[PDB]
Amino acid sequence: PRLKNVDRSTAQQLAVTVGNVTVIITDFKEK
Amino acid sequence: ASEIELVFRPHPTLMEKDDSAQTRYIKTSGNATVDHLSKYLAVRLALEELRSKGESNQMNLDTASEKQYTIYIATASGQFTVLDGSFSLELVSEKYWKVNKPMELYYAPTK
Repeated sequence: PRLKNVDRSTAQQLAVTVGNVTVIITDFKEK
Repeated sequence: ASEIELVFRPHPTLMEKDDSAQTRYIKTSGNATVDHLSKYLAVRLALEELRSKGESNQMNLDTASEKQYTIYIATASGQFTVLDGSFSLELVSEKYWKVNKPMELYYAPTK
């Protein structure tokens, strides 16, 4: 299931840490 | 370069006038928890505030955390269930979403 209304090239990353677990959350601008 | 995709929408009734109410479009690993998503909402807002007019800024990027947002998912009962911060997105997808589409979550500032 992929988003269809986003501009993929706008991808921006945030490393988010809670406790000792870090994930990368990538977000997009609507197209 | 990532896994579950989802759309974050402002809660339909809890939002107030001066609240940041952006719809956000994201992807991340299934092992991210609800607390990571909450913290993400706070950090992204904090970043946007850096260039904002600043009348009701609420975030300091340095201290933004999972405590600043409550996350909900809609149910077949029409209920908006609050998701526990410890839940992984894979768990939420399995147990609450059950649809072959990007997950739809709602948020509201705490509270």
